[PDB]
This record gives sequence, C-alpha cells and structure tokens, in this order.
Amino acid sequence: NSELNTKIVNRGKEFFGSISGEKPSLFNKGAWMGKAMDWSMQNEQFKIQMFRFVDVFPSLTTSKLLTEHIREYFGGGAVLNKVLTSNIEEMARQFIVGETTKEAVKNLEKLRKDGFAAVVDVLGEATLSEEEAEVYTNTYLELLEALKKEQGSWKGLPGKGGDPGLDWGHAPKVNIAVKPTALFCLANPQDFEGSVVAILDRMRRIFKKVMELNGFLCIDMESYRHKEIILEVFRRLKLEYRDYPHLGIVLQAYLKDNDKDLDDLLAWAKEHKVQISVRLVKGAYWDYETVKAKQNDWEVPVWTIKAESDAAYERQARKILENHQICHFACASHNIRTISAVMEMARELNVPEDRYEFQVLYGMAEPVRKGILKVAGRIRLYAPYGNMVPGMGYLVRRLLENTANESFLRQSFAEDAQIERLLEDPAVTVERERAARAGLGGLPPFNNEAMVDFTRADHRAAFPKHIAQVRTQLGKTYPLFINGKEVRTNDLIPTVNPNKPSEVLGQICQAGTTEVGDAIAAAKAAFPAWRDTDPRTRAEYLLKAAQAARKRLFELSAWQVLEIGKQWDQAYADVTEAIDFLEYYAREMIRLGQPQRVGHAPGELNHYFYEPKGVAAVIAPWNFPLAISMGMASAAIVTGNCVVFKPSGITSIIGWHLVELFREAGLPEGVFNFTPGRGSVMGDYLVDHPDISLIAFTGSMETGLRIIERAAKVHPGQANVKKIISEMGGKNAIIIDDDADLDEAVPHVLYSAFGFQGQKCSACSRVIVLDAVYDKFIERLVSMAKATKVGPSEDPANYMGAVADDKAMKSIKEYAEIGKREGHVLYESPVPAGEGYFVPMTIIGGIKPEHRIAQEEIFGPVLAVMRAKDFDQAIEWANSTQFALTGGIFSRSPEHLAKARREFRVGNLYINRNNTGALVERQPFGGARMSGVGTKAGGPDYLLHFMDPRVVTENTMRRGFAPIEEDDD
Amino acid sequence: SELNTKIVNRGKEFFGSQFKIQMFRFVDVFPSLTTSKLLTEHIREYFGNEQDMPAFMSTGAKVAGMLGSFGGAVLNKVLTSNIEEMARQFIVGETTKEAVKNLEKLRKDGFAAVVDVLGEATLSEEEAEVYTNTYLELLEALKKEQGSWKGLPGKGGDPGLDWGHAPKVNIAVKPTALFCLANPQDFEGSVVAILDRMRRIFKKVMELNGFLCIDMESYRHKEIILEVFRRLKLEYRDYPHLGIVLQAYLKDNDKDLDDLLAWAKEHKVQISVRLVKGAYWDYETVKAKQNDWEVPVWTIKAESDAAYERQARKILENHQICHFACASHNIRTISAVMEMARELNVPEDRYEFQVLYGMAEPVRKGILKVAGRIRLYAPYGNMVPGMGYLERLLEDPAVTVERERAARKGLGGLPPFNNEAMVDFTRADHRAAFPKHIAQVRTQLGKTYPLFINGKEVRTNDLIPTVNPNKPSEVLGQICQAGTTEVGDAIAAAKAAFPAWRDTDPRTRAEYLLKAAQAARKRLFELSAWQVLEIGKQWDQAYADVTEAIDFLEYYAREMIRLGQPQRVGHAPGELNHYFYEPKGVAAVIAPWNFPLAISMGMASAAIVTGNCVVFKPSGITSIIGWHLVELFREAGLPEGVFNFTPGRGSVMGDYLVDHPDISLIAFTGSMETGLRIIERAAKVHPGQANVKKIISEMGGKNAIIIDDDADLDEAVPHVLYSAFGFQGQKCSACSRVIVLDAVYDKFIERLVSMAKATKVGPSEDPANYMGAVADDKAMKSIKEYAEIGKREGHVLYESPVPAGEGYFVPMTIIGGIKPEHRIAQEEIFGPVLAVMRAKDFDQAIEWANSTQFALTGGIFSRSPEHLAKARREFRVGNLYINRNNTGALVERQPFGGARMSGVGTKAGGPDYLLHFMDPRVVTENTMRRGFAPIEEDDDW
Ligand SMILES: Cc1cc2nc3c(=O)[nH]c(=O)nc-3n(C[C@H](O)[C@H](O)[C@H](O)COP(=O)(O)OP(=O)(O)OC[C@H]3O[C@@H](n4cnc5c(N)ncnc54)[C@H](O)[C@@H]3O)c2cc1C
Ligand SMILES: Cc1cc2nc3c(=O)[nH]c(=O)nc-3n(C[C@H](O)[C@H](O)[C@H](O)COP(=O)(O)OP(=O)(O)OC[C@H]3O[C@@H](n4cnc5c(N)ncnc54)[C@H](O)[C@@H]3O)c2cc1C
Ligand SMILES: [K+]
Ligand SMILES: [K+]
Repeated sequence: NSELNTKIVNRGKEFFGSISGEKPSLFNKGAWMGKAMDWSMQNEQFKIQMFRFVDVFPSLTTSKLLTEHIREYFGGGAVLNKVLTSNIEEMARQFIVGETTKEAVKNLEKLRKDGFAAVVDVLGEATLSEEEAEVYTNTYLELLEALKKEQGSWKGLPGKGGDPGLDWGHAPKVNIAVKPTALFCLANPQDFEGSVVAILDRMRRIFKKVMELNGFLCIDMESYRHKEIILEVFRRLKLEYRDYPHLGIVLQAYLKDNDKDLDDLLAWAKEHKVQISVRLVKGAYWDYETVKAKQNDWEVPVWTIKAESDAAYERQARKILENHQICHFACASHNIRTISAVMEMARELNVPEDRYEFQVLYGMAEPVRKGILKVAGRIRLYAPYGNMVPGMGYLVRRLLENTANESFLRQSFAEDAQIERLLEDPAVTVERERAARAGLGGLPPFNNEAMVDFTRADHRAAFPKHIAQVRTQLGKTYPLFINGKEVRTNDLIPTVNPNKPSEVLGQICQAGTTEVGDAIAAAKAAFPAWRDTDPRTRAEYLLKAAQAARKRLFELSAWQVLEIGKQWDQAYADVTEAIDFLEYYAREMIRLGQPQRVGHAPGELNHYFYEPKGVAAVIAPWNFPLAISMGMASAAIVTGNCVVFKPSGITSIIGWHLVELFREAGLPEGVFNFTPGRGSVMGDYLVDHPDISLIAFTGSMETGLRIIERAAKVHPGQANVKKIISEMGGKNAIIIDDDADLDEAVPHVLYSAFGFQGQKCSACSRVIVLDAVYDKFIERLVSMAKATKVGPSEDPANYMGAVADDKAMKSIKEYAEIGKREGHVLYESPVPAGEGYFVPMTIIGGIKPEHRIAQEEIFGPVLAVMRAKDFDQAIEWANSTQFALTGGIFSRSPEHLAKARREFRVGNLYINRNNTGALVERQPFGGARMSGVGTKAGGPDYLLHFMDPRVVTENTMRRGFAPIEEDDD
Repeated sequence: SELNTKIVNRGKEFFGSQFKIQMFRFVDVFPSLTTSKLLTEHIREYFGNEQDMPAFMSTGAKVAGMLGSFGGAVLNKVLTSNIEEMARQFIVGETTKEAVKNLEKLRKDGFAAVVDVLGEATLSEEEAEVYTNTYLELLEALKKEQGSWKGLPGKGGDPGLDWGHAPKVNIAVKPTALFCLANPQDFEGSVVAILDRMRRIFKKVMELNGFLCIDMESYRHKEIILEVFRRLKLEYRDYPHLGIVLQAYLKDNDKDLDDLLAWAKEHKVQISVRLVKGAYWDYETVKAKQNDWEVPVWTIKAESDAAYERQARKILENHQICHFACASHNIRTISAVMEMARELNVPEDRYEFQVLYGMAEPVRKGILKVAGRIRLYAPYGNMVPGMGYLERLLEDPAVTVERERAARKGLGGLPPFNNEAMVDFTRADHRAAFPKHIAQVRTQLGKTYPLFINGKEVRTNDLIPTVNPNKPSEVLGQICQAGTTEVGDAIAAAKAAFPAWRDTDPRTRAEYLLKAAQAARKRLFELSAWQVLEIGKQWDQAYADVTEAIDFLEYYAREMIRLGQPQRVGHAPGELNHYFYEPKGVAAVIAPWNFPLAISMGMASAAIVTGNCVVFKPSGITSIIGWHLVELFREAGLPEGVFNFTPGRGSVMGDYLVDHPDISLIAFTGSMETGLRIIERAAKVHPGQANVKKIISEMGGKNAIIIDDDADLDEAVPHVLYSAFGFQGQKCSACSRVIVLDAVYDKFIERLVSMAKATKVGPSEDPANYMGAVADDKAMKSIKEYAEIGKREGHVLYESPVPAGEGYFVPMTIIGGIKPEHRIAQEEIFGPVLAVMRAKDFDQAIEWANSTQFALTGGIFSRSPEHLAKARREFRVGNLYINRNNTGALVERQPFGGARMSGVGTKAGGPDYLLHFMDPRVVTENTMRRGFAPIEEDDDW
C-alpha cells in the first residue's frame, strides 16, 4: 500500500537523520576490532584468513603454535603473546556480557540502568555428549537461580502504565533463550522422534524453573536440519503448559518454508486455543545453508536474493501483528527499513504495545538501538555469556553478519549511505532483481542424484512404509539370468537379515560351472553385435536403467536395510551412487566414443579410438551391494563388453536388482548375465575361463591377489591378456593435529569408524592423535560414543547395527580380542540381547604400528587409537601399513596440510571431514599399494580400463593429389 | 616496360588466333575392373549417392548392382569402347603402326612431335626391359619411315629436316622407368643402372640422327637425373641432340641452370633444355611436410611463372651453347619466351615450342599460326590403362609476385611437438655423412662397456662381445654383464633415488628429457652409424630409429607437462577436490634389439619423466646402443640412481629382475613367449613388495596386408615389399602375410616376385643392398627352419641369393599357397619370410586377416569405399594402414600397440601412454569453517 510505504520511508528517513555520523562500536577504527573488520571488508582473502585465525586461536596454546600460525595465515615474546591474545579476546568480548553467570548478571543489571531489557543466552550449540548437555542445562538452572534472587530488587523498565513490577508495565523481567542442539548430541531428523523427546525433556526441566519465577523462555532456531524438530518441541512444551503465556519460538524469514510455517503455527494456536510468541528474525546461517545444501545434494532452503528475505520479513511481521491477540511479537532486526516497517504496520493495525517489542544483538547497531529506545521505549538485548570456544560458532556468525556485502549495517556505517535505496519497499526490490536475474549428446551436464532429506515429512514416512512393503515380498526364489532368460537350479541359499537372522528374505539359485559356462557363452555370442552398437545407443541403455532405479529409489533402499543391515541414509546413498555411476558412465562413453584425429601431417589421416575387450567377469562385494555392483557392471557394459556378474552370496537379492533394472532398460540378451554361485563351486572357474578378457573385482586383498595371479595365465584359446580392475580394501587413518577443531573431528571420526558398522573399504580404523590434544580428544570421542546406540538398522535411532553375517562377526570378535590384548579398551558398547550379528562399538587405545590391529583390515566397528608424539610421527604412522586407500586429517595449519597433501599418500585424502562417502565425479575413488591397481571408479580415467585403443591411418594422396583437411600443416 | 608491352601484344595476338570427382575416380580404377562383378560393384558404389548424382547415373548404378555380374558384359563393352575413344584424344596410338599413322597425320598438319611411352610404373628389371625395348621398337619403325618424310616448312636450311634444322625423330624418356629401385640413398647405383639403359636407347637415336630428351621427375631423383645427363653428354660430346628437362618451380633451378651452363662451357659442349614448370607440386609439398624436409618448390604460383621467364631468358642469352624447348600451355609464358628471343636476336634453330598432343585441336593450330615451330608431346601405349593415368592473365608475373607476397601454437612456453626431420638423401651432406660416421665408429671399436649404477660405472668379470651381424668376425666391443648382486644394487640405487625424484617438479623432469633430446640430435649421424654396424640397420632404418628416440623424448616431455598439473574435479561449493598423478617406484625396462634406441628410450624416458626410477636391461646383442641411453642421460645431468644400466644374461638375472619385490612396474617389448612369462611372474606379490606390479608389454604380431582386387598395383607392390623385407622383416609391425584377392592374384604375384628379384641382399652399410643379415646366429637358424617348414607347407615363389662368406644371411623368401591352418600363417618368424595367401573373396580376406592370435598392425590396398569401411571396422588391429605400408609408425601420428596376444593395450607415442606409469590420487578439502567457505570461481553457486 502506497500510503503505508510512504510513512515507513519517512520514518526511516527521520531515523537515519537522527543517527547521522554515528557508527556501531564494532566499526571504531581506534580499536583493533575496527581495523580488522575494515581490512576484512576491503579484502576477501584477508577476511577469510582473519576469520579462520579467530577460529583456530583458542587451540594455539604455545608460543610456537601462535607464531607459526600467524606466519602461515598472514605471512619479550611473552608480552607479544599477550598483545595478540588480548586482541582476539577483545573481538569475542565485543558480543558477550560475560564469561560466568555471576559476571553476566552484574552486566545484565548495568544494562537495565541504561534502559535495556535482556534475553540471556548460555553460549553453546551442537553439543557432543550427554554430560555436556547436562552442564549446559545446569548452567541455565544456575542462571535462573541467580536471577530469581535479584529480580525482586529490580524496578520495572519505564512504561506507560500497567504493573510497575514488570518491564514497561507488562513484560516479565527474566527472559532467557535456549538453543535446542545444545540439549542433545545426536539431534537428527533421521531419528525425528528421539531427537524431539531428548531435547524436549531437558527443555522442560529448564522451562519449569522459568515458570517458577514467572519468566519468559524463547526457543532459538538453528540450522534448517533441525527446524522441524524444534517446531515440534515448542508445540509439545506449549501444550503441556497451555495457560502459561511466556513461551516463544524463533521463525526465520530467510526460509522459503516460513510463509507456510507461520500460517501453520497461527492456525495451530487457534485450533488448540492457546497464545504464542514469535521472535521473527531473518536468519543467522545463510552462508552455511547455501553451501550445505549444494554439498549434500539437497534443495536450498533459504531465499538467495537478500531483498526476498527483507520482503518476507515485512510480509510475515504484518501477518503476526494482524494476529496480535493470539501471537505476541518480538521484532528482531538491526535494519532501519525493517524496523520502521514494523512500527508503521503496528500503528496502522492499532496494535497494543504490550503485544510487540524490539530486539537487537548485544554489541551491535548501537545507534539503531538508541533510536528504538527513544521512539518505542521497548528494546531488549540478546545477551550471550560463556567462553570463547563454546561461543566460537556465535562469534563467527557475528563477524560474517557485520561484514557481509549484503549487510544493512555495513551499507549504512561502513559504506556511504544511499538512504533512498536502503529504505525502498523490499517487495519492489524483489521484482526488479528477480526480473534482472532473468553438455554434449544433447544431455544436461552430470549432477549427483538428490540425497534423501529427512527434514521432509514424506521422506521420513517413506522408509517405514517401504520396509513394510518389502516384508510383503519375502520368500521368493531368485533364479539365474542368462541370455535374457530366467534359469532355475536346485541348489538354493537363503538370504537373511543380519539384524534378525531368523527372518529369511528369500532363496537364491546357485550357478554350477555348467551354468556359468552357459553365461560366458551367451555373453560371448552377444559380444559382436553389442561391440558394434553405437556408443550413444549403449549410453542410452544406462540412462534408462538409471531412470528405472530412480522410480524405485525408496523400495531399492529398503531392501538393503533388511538384506545387509544398511541404515536408512546408508541404504539410500548406495542406490543414488548406483544411479550416479549410470549417469556418469553414460556421459563418459559419449565423450570417449568419438574417434579423434591425431597428428596434423597433410596427405594422411590418423584416427585414434577405443574398442571393448570381450566378456567381463564382475565379482561384487556385499558392502555396497548395488552401488559398486552397478558401477563395475555398467562401466563394462557401456564400453561395449558383455558381463557375467557374481553378486556376493549374502546380498544376492540386491544383485537381482541389477537384473531388474537392465531388464526394464531392455538391454539385449546376453549382454548382462546374473550368476550367483558358491565360490567353492565356480569362483576359480569364472576367473580361469579362456573366454574372459576382463575381471572387475572389489573385495579383500587376499582374494584380489589370488584373482590377479590366476588371471595372469593365458590358457589355450584365450584371446586376450586378462585386464584386472581390482579394489582391495584399506587400513585407513585419520590424523588429529594439535590445532584440530575437536568439535568437528569427533563426530566425523565417529562416523568414519562406525558408519555402517565400519564395513567400508574407506572406513577409519586408525585414529592417530597428537599427544598434545590426546586426553581432550579421547574424552570427547568416548563421551559421544557412549551416547550412541547399537541395534537394528531399520530403527533410525540406532547409530550402527549388526555386521554382515555370522562369519564376519566371529572374525571381527577375534580381532577385537587381539586388540584388547595389544592395547587397552577405551569404550565397548552394550549390544542388544537375543539374535543378530552384533559386535559392540569398540574403541581401543595404546595401539602402535607394530600391533596387528594397526595393520590388518578388520572391516568392523573396532577403532584403534594411536598416540603420536608429533606431526612427523603422525604422518609416518599413517603411512606404516601396506594399504593406501583413504585417509583424513584434521588440521588448521597450512604447512601441515601441505605436508599431508604431499606425504600422506593415499588414493583419497580428506581434509577436515570424514574419510568415507566418496561421490561420483567429485571424489573418483580408489588407490594403489595393496589397496588396488590404480583404477578410480567414478572418474574420468575409469572407462578406458575397459577398452583398448586402435588407430586407423589412411594415405589420402592418390595420384599426386591429396585433399586438404582443416587441421593440416 | 618495353618487352612487357611487346609480350602483352604477342599474347593478344595469340588469344585471337561431386559428380566430376566420382567420374575421375572411376576412370582411374577402371583398368583394374577385370571382371563383370568388379565392374558392376564399382559402378554401384561410385555412382550410388542418390543425392549427389544425376538421376541417370544414380538409377544406372542401382541397376548395375541388382544385375550383378549378369549385367557386366554389356557395361564393359560400352564403357571400354567409350573410354578407348576418349583416350584416343590424348594418346597417339598403342601400336607403332597406329602411332606412325597419326604421327604422319600430325606432320601433314604443321606439327613436329616428341614421343613418350605411357605405361605402368617400372617395378622390375623385366619391366624396365619392356619399356626400353618399346623405345628401340619405335626407333626401328621410325628409322624405316623418316626417309619418306617431307620436312616441315621453313625459312632456309635442309628441307629434309624439320624447319630446316630439327631432327624428324624426337623421343622423350622417363629415367625412373629404366630402374625400379632408383633412389638417392643409392645415388651411384641408380645413376649407373639408368645410364646403362639410357645409353642403349641413345645409340639407336644417334644411329638415325634423332633427338633424345631426358624427362625430369620428382625432386627425389633430380640430382640422379642431372648426373645421368652429364655422364651421357660427355660420352658423346659432339652429338648435339641430347636434351634435359628443367623445372622452374624448384628453388634449386636457378643454381642448377647456372651450374649446367657453366659445366657445358667448361667442357666445351652444347646442350638442350626443355624448360617446364613442374608436374609434382602437390606431391612435393605434402612429402616435404610429412618429413620436415625443406619444401623444394615455390608456393606462390606466380613465383613459378616468374622463375620460368627469368630462366628462359638466361637460356636464350646463352643460345650458342644451349638449345631451348618451351613447354607450357600458358599464353603469357609462350609469348614472353617468343619476344625475349626476338629481342635478343636468337636464331630460330635455337628455340622451339612444345605442347601436349591432347591440347584442343583449334588451340593447337591457332598457336602454330603464330609461333611457327610447334612440337607435340605424344604419349604412346595402352589406351584404357593410359587414360586411367590421365588481361590479368598477361601481366608480368614478377609484378604478381611482389603483390601476392606482400599480402601474406605451443604450451608450457614450449613449441608444439613436431616429429624430427627424416634424413634426406637428396642432400649431398646427408649422403656423405654415413660412410664418414661408419668409419669413425670403426675407430672406436674394442672398448669395454661397464654397468652404470647410481651415477657410477661398475665393471664385472663377465664380458659378452657384441659383433656385426653382417660380418660377425668384426667385434665392436665387450659388454660387462650384471649378476643378480649388481641388479640388486641397481634396484636399491633406484629405490633410494625415488623419493627425491618423485618430488621433483614435473616440468623439471621434462626438462631433463628435452636436454637428452638435444644431446641425441647433436649426435644423430653418429648414433645412427652405430646401429648400422651393431644390428644391421640400413641407413634410413638407423636414422629413423634415432629420430624416433628423439621424438619420444620431445613428446613425453610435453605429455608430462600436460599431465603434471592437478585438476579440480566437481563443482560443489565449500569443497575442493583435486585429481592428479604420482609415480609408482622402480621400473624394470627390458628392451629388444630390433629398435635398440627408439623403443629403449621410449620406455625408459616415459618411466623417468613420470617420476619413476629405472633399471634398464638392453638386449644382449645391442648393448652398445643401450649404452647410448647412458651417455644421453649423463649429458642431460640426470640425478644419480634415476637411470641404471644393467645388461645381463637373461638366464642369470632375468627372473631376478622381474621377481624383485622392489619393482613396481615392468616395461617390456619382445616376444610373446617372454612377455607372457613376465606377466605370470609379475602377478605374484612377494613379502615386502609395495605395489601390484604394473605391466607394459608389447609382444609382436603376424601382420597381414590385404590386396583387394581393385588395388593400385604400382603402389601396393613396393609397399608390400618394404613392409615384408625392410630391415630383413625384423619388426613387430612387419608384413608377414600378404592376403591377395583371387582376381588380381596372378598379376600381383608376378610383379611382386619380379621386384624382389631386382633387389640385392648384403651388408647394410652398403646402401645399394635392400636388406641384409638377420640379428644373430640363433635368429638365422630359427628363421631358416621356418623357411623349410613354409616351403613344405606351400610353394616357394622366390628365394634370393645371399653373399658367400660370413654373415647371418637369410634369403629374401616368398612362399605361396599359404592358408590359415599353416604354421607360417600363424607363428611369428621375425625374418625375411613372406607368406602369400590367395583369398577367394573380400569376406574371406578379412576372416583370414583375423585368423591369428596376434593383432598388432595390418594394411589394406583397395579403392572400394565399402571394402575400406569393412576393414576399418572388422580388421581389428592396433594400427591399420590404408593404401600404404603397415610399418614405420611415427610418434603422435601413429600411437603404436595392440591387444590380443600382441600387447596389453598400451600405445607408445600417444596421449594415453604416460598414465600407465602412474597412479591417480585425489585430495578433498572441506573449506567450510564455522559456517563459511571461500567462494571459488568454478563453484556452482
Ligand atoms: C535478538 C536477535 C535474535 C536472533 N535470533 C536468531 C535465531 O535464534 N536463529 C537465527 O537463524 N537467526 C536469529 N537472528 C537473526 C540473525 O542472527 C541476524 O541478526 C539477522 O538475520 C540480521 O538481519 P537484519 O534485519 O539485522 O540485517 P540485514 O543486513 O537486514 O539482514 C541480513 C540478513 O539477510 C539474510 N540474507 C543475507 N544475504 C541473503 C541473500 N543473498 N539471500 C537471501 N537472504 C539473505 C540473512 O538472514 C542475513 O542475516 C536473531 C537476530 C536478533 C537481533
Ligand atoms: C611438352 C611438355 C613436356 C613436359 N615435361 C615434363 C617433365 O619431363 N617433368 C615435369 O616435372 N613436368 C613436365 N611437364 C609439365 C609441366 O611441368 C607442367 O606441369 C605444366 O606443363 C604446366 O602447365 P602450364 O605452363 O601450361 O600452365 P600453368 O597454369 O601455367 O602452370 C601450372 C604450373 O604452375 C605450378 N604451380 C601451380 N601452383 C603453384 C603454386 N601454388 N606455387 C608454385 N608453383 C605452382 C605447377 O608447376 C603447375 O604445373 C611437361 C609439359 C609439357 C607440355
Ligand atoms: K543377507
Ligand atoms: K651385435
């Protein structure tokens, strides 16, 4: 509305005029803080180094660490140490009211004398243990106890009447904020109910004490990952205390979901006949959400045009004010436009002042704050307190917030103010900027398949449903598939659920040597026509197989949950990876499929091109039973070979999915043959066969090396020297440097070691921790481990579950016993009673390179902890096995990271994240040494391993004449 | 511009006085269509394109195809008749009787004549004799006729002469038609062979006081032909009727002309010159560019039109000593000669004009009415095959030149790769270089060649003499042999050198290869001469070995620079993935004797430049050439231990080297038997062994060339002879089976065997010899037994003489009747034993081509697009060559290697090769800290 907007602009103009020349303290260049922010706003490279240096600072406990990091980041001594320490502490102190409860209450009271209310927060988020969650909870209880004893002596902040005991006459004097992720270390929508209950139970304990002193509790909103969980905690706590009005929730206007979330919540309040309070903010995690989404192949949950967040805020604030009778409103913004909008919308709607207040962050926007105090009178400061390390996330969000290009505050106080532009109706700005914003073979470029996203109710509902549906399909007999036809044999092997082995999923026919011979012959007969099929047409078959899998994504995942004990996310990622291989290798064949002219001499034409080899034997593992199976089979297929495929005997139903997918794609008969069989009956037979030209194997070293020896022999009638593609496992280390962010390292190490019960060739089985941070890291690692539960993978509350089968359990348990003798147990989890191949989550310390569990691949949930004296020994220890598949390092030292990139010679080295989870294209996967033969699946050199090059050279000069070609010399 | 205006006007006077390509292709191939089936198939194929053809042709082609051979007879009758009639407009006859008759209708029209024989390329001594005797036969017929010939109208002189001064009988002769192996590589032998035949023809010419003119052919033979003319002139100084052709398009011509005139004056003789522009322009430019030779011709057409006038003038000036024939169809060129002569008052007995008999009759006559003395160049021979073989315009070309002249990339800072220039025996310095360097090598014999380990020479008590296979009494040197102890020391040195070398920047590693390449280039003739003596390489074979070694160095240097930069993969924000390559460790390089520098350097330098360290075992019979690698890397300053030289007895140290746990890669080129054994032993992982051993293996072939029934035999025969017998057949790429279609078989085998008969077997230091001794006594005994096996299996067609006395000589041997079931159709002989297989149809030819366990190279000669496309698809070898020999793969142009029992699919000299010596690594970094990440340019954002 033009009339309302005019009032808003005019108020905004009066506001700017009143603060003309004033700047927030943070930008004051008479202080280190101000100069650093100035430099950061001027130079992106410096900003990154500066903010990263702030993050690593608390770990720099020695003079050596401090001076070296300064040189590495930016390139008597005691006093210089304290100069630097004081500077960083100044940056942290900028945004906090204290370090202890006592100091906070004291400064809280000085703030009241200046006329400011407060919402008090205990710094902390993303907790790592139950014990840490308890400390955080008890800190709030301690705060409330101290506040209960002081508030009686507080005169209520000046207001226009009401109760002089209350702030402004109506607001409770005690107001606290709590971050839900500080309340549960395993908060995750994958375990939606368990997360809600764990957080709710601690929140209730805090809320009960709040209600004791008639105070206000506001629940902060954190990353999008937990948004739905947090709304549910609020709804549940609210209904438990339906008559208590002082409970609030943060809603984030920068979220696309927020128009609906706010509508849902207002309707919900009406339906349940309760009142609510909403602190409307834009949102604090924008940089994170954008990146996190793209990295994890989820949809971006925030608006990406800044004005869209402003417009949404004005929309949503208006909706709230219109509903002031049921919804109390806290306007939390430092933006003069946004603030003036709220003031004029409230005026127009005639909203009583007891229904809305203004909030700003402590240590920011002081001139804006001063204006609100003068004009509105009701201004509350978000006041956090605590130490630098638990407050580091918050601190960095403030540094980013105040220096961002799109920041209102930066544009008002760090740049020359363009007031007319700053005060524009953001809806108008959205229209303009939205307007302005507006591969080969015809194929769109490759993108990894969307990962399951348990923020979605439908994705959360899908798994229990598909798992149940799978259970309606048990008991079937799975035949061989040879030359386009189903072939039954008499020999059946049941396949069972490792988490509940009495549950039989199906019976699998076994191929004898005769049937495998029939499969090889069919592959061989099909080969000439398939070899002669256009590469683009072969690619099209893979694309059709991918679409078929895409249609069955949840169903395919559910099968893996039951047949091999994949957790929901592990199962889904297995299927999406199979899909990625199909899409990526289709495109790779299209690229490689066109002959290239080579040389540039006239009178001559040379073309270099590729052809397939013949029949490929594909021998797949059980641990990534669809992904790796499909990767090897489809690479061989798309390059023009025909395949005889032996799935693992314990994931043969998953192996059958390859049959179903290629059948739906309509692949020609003979090109793909499915011959599950007993290795003792047909393993050597398949590898030895004279008509095999390629073997693609992923498995243990022992088996891989045996195949490599047997395959080397050229038998009578054998056409080619057999090509080997082999991936043979690892004994992978993660190094924890002394400057590592332990809050990051702990959950990544835990996932690397115990994800899918440790049954990955990439799994971390050695964590090599520098002596200087050893006790601190191990305490935190063990504490998080203790909170995790072992049990059936179909139950998403469980972190890990049964290993693959009875033989694997016996082998892993024997290794666990060896390890317990070699070192000392640091943690050994309980397991469920009754049936299931359960091995405890096991962590063993005191391990050294000479120990068997530091050398031999266990392939189970047994983590060796190695205490290294310095970074040089960590590297040496990392390199001390015969394997070299993956590795990880947590370090914030450029020099150490460079040393690791050069010297930690593994196939896939990961810096500051888990060392599992390689994605197609992004992380081509595979290594050398005893871990493989240097082939990397999902990368641009892989398909060539399944082919051989040919050249055709033509003499184009006939009778002393040759046609000129465009690229001739 | 006095003469110019006068030239323009002499010219003005004169001026008043897809389907087409398919048609040309059809006439070309027509003489080969010897069956109705062949004829209908080629009509169907050549004129089948519905879109690009007239609908008459398009519809006829389809009809021809549907009728098949049943429709052939009527087509042959019609097409032959029409083509014979067409040919009659360019060729004066195919019998002497028919010739004379038209030569007389020509005299009775105002035209003199020069007669030339148009036939197939001379590929044998018999064919040279047929050509020669055809001239003798025309001269006898002309002798018996020129008496009754009324001399052409004139102004003075003998009226029993043409124009009163010109002999009535004039013949032109093509030099290379007199000697099928004419080659400047054997300059003197080529001169003598041709001269001996030219002399016999000339005497018959002098017997009837006629004129003999010696044609000029391609640049390859120019200096040979000039020397022939001289030797012949001095033999008959006083006989004035001998002529030579000079080509104005050659940059050499100015000096060649001046030198010839001088030479004449000095020896006090007269000469005659037929000045032409040049008939081989496209050939010369392509051949020069394929070999990095100097381009011998101008490349602006006007430059040739200008050079002609320059040179015609100079000739006319010296008319007292040099008679002159103007041979051009260019009005400006004829005009400008005319006036230049008449502006220097050259008597008319000193210049005549020559044009093609095939020139349009009105143009031919209207030109006579201005120039007066026109001689017709009159081709003579078989009509059908003969036809298969067949204003501003008046401006001063020098002006045109000044104007058109006036009107007129690599990475890593390095120029783009280009193959090292091949030796050029048209150069006197290149011809002189081999005898010199061979003699210099002979001053260096008798040395003891030590091991080279960790930068040091290491001697052992066990010495093996290396000898000349063409003269085994000649001992070139003694080679120290490494026992297992020394090989272990080499392996340990390599392993100790590896970490520092792996960490050496790829651009720096490449720099060492570039320095080794410059070092080899500096010693090219010397390095070549050594191979001539140590392994019996012929001059060109030796030089090509060294140039290929240089090419591997230059190419692999560039490949490592390309591959050495990590590449970001993926495009997710908050994340950096970099994909890059690392070396494996110690490489065993086990090299063959047959390309002793090229293959050795290729495998060694590839391993070295990729960051591996090398333990190198040369063949026991080419260890001095192996020592050259030591010299070259030493001169490049390669760090100690990176390259180690350990010749040793395979029986003593071969398995030890392959089996060693510290070896990570084995690069082998050699026999299948040895390669497969290496593959089996390398597969095993021994205690302490770090990697699964990587195999790079090339294991030989049983390579076929298919001769389709429409093949051009003038090209196919010599290419097959070279492919089979070049370097005594000792190549993994050699043609050991020639599979010949039934309809062309008898003609092909006659010409091939007759060519083989013309060649000589003997010492490879003698450039006159085609091939020489095989590698050693063991090879000789083995090859000879295979020959005896073959002779029992099939039918010997040719077995050459060999020199008496010492030397490992195997006869050049051709055996027919060979079928796929035969041992010599299956087993690699590696010597000069060629199996000839008669295939009943093209389908069978393909099936026979694919009938061995090998698949290295192949070749096909065909002019059928459908047969060629079938070969490209189904003749599945690593390197298939169409319409040329199947040997001589060049770096980059022909990356080399195959699969089946021929190799493991590695191709030396190509863009996938270096990757086989490395393993890939990925580093993945999470760049997000505390909720923010640096924005990268290549991010999806
Ligand atoms: C008292 C208080 C409590 C808060 N509590 C929370 C909380 O519990 N949870 C939470 O997530 N946030 C919370 N916030 C908000 C957050 O911390 C920032 O303070 C706030 O987003 C800044 O907005 P603005 O109107 O002050 O400044 P502005 O400069 O107007 O707005 C900046 C905001 O715009 C958004 N933005 C930036 N770039 C883009 C873009 N390209 N596209 C779309 N949007 C963009 C971001 O949200 C950014 O913070 C709170 C804020 C206050 C004052
Ligand atoms: C009677 C007679 C005898 C002959 N004898 C021989 C012989 O023994 N040896 C021999 O080699 N040929 C011989 N020729 C052919 C001669 O050399 C030329 O091929 C042809 O005659 C030139 O034709 P032109 O002067 O009529 O016409 P033009 O159009 O004037 O001349 C064409 C010529 O220009 C030259 N040319 C074309 N393009 C370029 C370019 N881009 N740069 C530089 N030069 C260029 C070529 O030589 C080409 O032949 C003979 C020709 C005749 C008529
Ligand atoms: K199972
Ligand atoms: K020798």
